[PDB]
Amino acid sequence: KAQFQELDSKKQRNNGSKDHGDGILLIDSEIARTYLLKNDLVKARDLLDDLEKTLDKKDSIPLRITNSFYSTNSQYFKFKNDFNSFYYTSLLYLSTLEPSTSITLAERQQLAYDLSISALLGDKIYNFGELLHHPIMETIVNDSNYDWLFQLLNALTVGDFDKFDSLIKVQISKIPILAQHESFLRQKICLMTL
Amino acid sequence: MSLQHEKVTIAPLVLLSALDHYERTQTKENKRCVGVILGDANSSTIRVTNSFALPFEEDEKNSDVWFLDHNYIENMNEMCKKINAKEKLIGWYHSGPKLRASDLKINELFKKYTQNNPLLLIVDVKQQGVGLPTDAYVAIEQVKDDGTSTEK
Amino acid sequence: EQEAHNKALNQFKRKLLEHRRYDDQLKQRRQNIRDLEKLYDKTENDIKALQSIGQLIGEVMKELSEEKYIVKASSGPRYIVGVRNSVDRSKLKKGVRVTLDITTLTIMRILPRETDPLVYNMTSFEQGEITFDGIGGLTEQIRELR
Amino acid sequence: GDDELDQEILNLSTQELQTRAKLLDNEIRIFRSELQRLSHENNVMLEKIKDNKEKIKNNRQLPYLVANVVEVMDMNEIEDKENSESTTQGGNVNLDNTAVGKAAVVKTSSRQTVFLPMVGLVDPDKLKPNDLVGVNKDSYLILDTLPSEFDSRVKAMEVDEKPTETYSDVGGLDKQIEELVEAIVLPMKRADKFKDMGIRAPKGALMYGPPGTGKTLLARACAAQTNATFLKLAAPQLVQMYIGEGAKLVRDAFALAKEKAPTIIFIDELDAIGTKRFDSEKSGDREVQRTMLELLNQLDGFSSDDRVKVLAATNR
Amino acid sequence: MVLEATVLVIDNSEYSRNGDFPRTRFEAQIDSVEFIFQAKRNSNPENTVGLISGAGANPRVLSTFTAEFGKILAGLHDTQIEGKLHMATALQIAQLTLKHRQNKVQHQRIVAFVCSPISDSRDELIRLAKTLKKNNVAVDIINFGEIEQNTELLDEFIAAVNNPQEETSHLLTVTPGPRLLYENIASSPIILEEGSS
Amino acid sequence: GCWLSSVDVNTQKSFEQLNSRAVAVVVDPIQSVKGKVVIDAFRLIDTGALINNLEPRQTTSNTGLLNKANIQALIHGLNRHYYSLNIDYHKTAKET
Ligand SMILES: Nc1ncnc2c1ncn2[C@@H]1O[C@H](COP(=O)(O)OP(=O)(O)OP(=O)(O)O)[C@@H](O)[C@H]1O
Ligand SMILES: [Mg+2]
Repeated sequence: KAQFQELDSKKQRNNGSKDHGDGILLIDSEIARTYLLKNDLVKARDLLDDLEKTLDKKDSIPLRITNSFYSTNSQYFKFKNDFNSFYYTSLLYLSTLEPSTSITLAERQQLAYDLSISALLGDKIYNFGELLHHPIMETIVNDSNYDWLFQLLNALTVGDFDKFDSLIKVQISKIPILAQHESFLRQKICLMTL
Repeated sequence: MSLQHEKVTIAPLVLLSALDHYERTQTKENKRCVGVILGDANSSTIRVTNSFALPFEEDEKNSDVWFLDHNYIENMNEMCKKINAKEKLIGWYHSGPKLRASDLKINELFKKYTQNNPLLLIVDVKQQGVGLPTDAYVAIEQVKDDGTSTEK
Repeated sequence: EQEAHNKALNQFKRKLLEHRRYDDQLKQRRQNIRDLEKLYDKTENDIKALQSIGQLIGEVMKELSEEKYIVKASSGPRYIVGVRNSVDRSKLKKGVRVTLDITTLTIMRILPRETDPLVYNMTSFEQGEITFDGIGGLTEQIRELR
Repeated sequence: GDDELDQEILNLSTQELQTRAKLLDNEIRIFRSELQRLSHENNVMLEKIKDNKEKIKNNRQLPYLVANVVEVMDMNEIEDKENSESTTQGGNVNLDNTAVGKAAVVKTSSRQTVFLPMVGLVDPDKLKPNDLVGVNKDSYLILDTLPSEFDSRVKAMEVDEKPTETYSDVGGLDKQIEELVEAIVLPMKRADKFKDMGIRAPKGALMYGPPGTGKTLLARACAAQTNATFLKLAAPQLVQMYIGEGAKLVRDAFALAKEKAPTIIFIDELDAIGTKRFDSEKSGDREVQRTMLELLNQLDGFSSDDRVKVLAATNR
Repeated sequence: MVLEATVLVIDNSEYSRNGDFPRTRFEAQIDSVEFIFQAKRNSNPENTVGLISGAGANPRVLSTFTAEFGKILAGLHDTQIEGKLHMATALQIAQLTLKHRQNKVQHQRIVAFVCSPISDSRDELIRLAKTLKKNNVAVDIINFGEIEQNTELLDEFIAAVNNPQEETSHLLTVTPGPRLLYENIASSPIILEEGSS
Repeated sequence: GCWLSSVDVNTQKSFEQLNSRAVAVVVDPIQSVKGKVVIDAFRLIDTGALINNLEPRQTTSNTGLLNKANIQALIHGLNRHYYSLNIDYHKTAKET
């Protein structure tokens, strides 16, 4: 960051075709991610809020800038376990995806897992059909982890109880996350169907 | 730029001027007179006070080809600041008859001269709708409904 | 002195002095634009101000409707004026200073009331303290006021 | 400044400094193009300034209206995200566009009080209360500045100490000649002491009694001693023409006086711009009393008012 | 030489942030404009040089015809850089730019700087050739970025255009590595070539 | 109201020279309330026209009617320094 701040002052007029202020924003985003992993969630969030301000006042910023900022904001809600907040901000990452290398093969499969889990446990989501139709969750349904995970997501979309309740038994034993939300998930299917 | 824009009122001087310009450049058969729209903006009510023709070409074979004069805009803006104090470039008009997707590309370049978001103000020169011919638009950016591709 | 290594050196002096000079000259060319730039704004704003046109001050004699007011102007005459949707009608109340066009006789905008200097000076600053035992022989009369 | 130091010669030999010379040229050509970039942006801008100044010229030249500034209002600039005025209008943030920043209240000579959007070339900085200003005749905007009003009678009033009556040609008159020195002459000359001590200076004086006691005499003389700028005013002289022009004259007089101090401002026979009754009709001669009052106030405004002494006389 | 209008197609790309000409190519292409613009004036002072960009998402007009070198550079400072050449598209806008002029006596020529290979097609470029020689526009390709690591099939279009014209069409090779881009186009024929009937 | 002052006759005179026939349309927009009233066209009368009675050749080969918006104001300059003839409005159907 200190090298990019020196560089930029001469080079904006020197090249006379290029910009170099773009780069500073992205470094703040990476700095915010490192703090989240480290588990200093508050340090990142107040860095992220100041960064937010700057971005809204610009309209000429690259499609790369928005992609780093939303990814970082999603990881914050996943540490906190705000299911609703995660769902919507991960949808915003998907939109801002670039054909350019700024993703891996790992990251697709792992966003797909975390999305599905958040969705089930949201308090206001009904974007189950919106997920189904989306590429991300479409491609991986043939692996053991994402097999049930698809069929749970599918049984909610369609209001169907015969497939839904049969799945819920398995996941109490299998996954302890979903062994204390058992009560929640049964109220949720009924709520949508109504 | 601008985040205050709800409605655009149009005086009938502007609607007639655009109409005249189409027929005094000899541009017809779904070719385009494009001009700048002048008047106050950066308000919820945008009011367009005046308009004048800009030199403009289009080739419908490839719409990634068009001619817009860079000299002409500057010179007209200088003159127009004298007559009324209302007048400044707040967009560009299109002569219709429809909203082509070719209209994004023009709007992209047009942002540089403007002190706001430019407006894309369609004025139809042949009359349409039980409602008005005149329909106004602003360039904004948003996420689609497939949850993929942020398109302006 | 007399060698050709000195003749080579002097030429390199020109090459480095011009390098640096051309830099001191970039900084100068920039200042010439900024100097003109201010001067430009003042002459320009002048022309736009003429086109805006003066106004005449008055005050509400009597609120008659919620978009229409009756006024008395400081030119002498009483008018019945309309009110523009720019300006607030809450900030319009009976007796408040207003300023209204000489083109359409319409109250354009609020004119906050002109403070009267004398009473205003004393509102603004605190006139205090004086001590109770700093006053002698009127000491009873301070207490009686309390 | 100093090129090819001792240090560069040891470091790099002459042959190397040839390769150095070539690299420098290439970068000097880059910078050289920017000068053509910058020259141009400057050239177009000059043309713009002169194109404006030509439009101004016609409005700006004489003839135009004369007015007075009552007060500079100093209305708000910016509290909204659009315009510069409190009310929300179509325009955008500028000194003038549809936006109005500062404004000032003037009292025209066309008998109107105008609150006007302020111009680009006249600022509130360039004003003060009670300044005479050119206002364009056809639309009322402050157009250009003017110095403060000066009048032929006002100019005359300052200096008239000669004829001098002294106290060697005024037979007796004591206690009163001594009393006059104590009030006036003695603090005027030892003025530095009076600041240091912290006592007040007498806040003028009133000399009164039946006529022919020789008041006029003693005030003229008082001024000779102290060698001071003597202004004489008399209550029918002070009022001239329209009675709303009577108020400018008092102010004008006192503007002169306080400058070039010491001074004595002596106002004779006050019996019609200092009446006790408010029944006898006056509307313009009332403003004359009020602008008399400012002067006394600024004596009280110095604490020690050694510099500016005032005397007053009346028959009853 | 005399009475000539020339639409400069200057590309700004991801091959031009390379520094084979000092201090990148953007900086050397600024210096190319100055020499070109002066030279034209030296032959005939009524010469105009225009400018468009094959760069970005949409090729666009950067500057119009003008008798000032200042205005042309003023427009070039803010260019895209993320794009690549689009060669077919460049030619159709440049043809349009050469229509709008003070006088029409001026020669029609296009000179295009290549820093990047075509993003278009051979199918398109075949068509462009038949189109151009009807209107006597020359194609004159300064290549220096489609020979660095590439090959060009643009030789074919030069010859297909060249006939007796207002300005003849010829190919101007400039090494891709250091040779100082600005002096090589200035030294090579750009007014030393002229037309015939 | 619509009338002409001396200063505007001097301005008028040079448009007359530039283009043989030319008009002056004078808009007083604060005695206008129908968008059409207190708007008249005017045109110079020559000094030859008054003395040799070649002034009213404009009352012939036209409607020969003059419609006043200001009776007092037009009549004053009608002999002095102008002849007024009435104004008409037009549009094509696209415009309407
Ligand atoms: N005490 C005096 N000693 C010398 N001469 C005197 C004296 N009193 C009056 N006089 C003479 O009488 C003349 C007229 O009196 P003077 O004009 O001074 O009256 P005043 O008291 O100042 O008047 P007003 O009340 O009208 O202002 C003086 O010019 C002087 O010649
Ligand atoms: Mg006396």
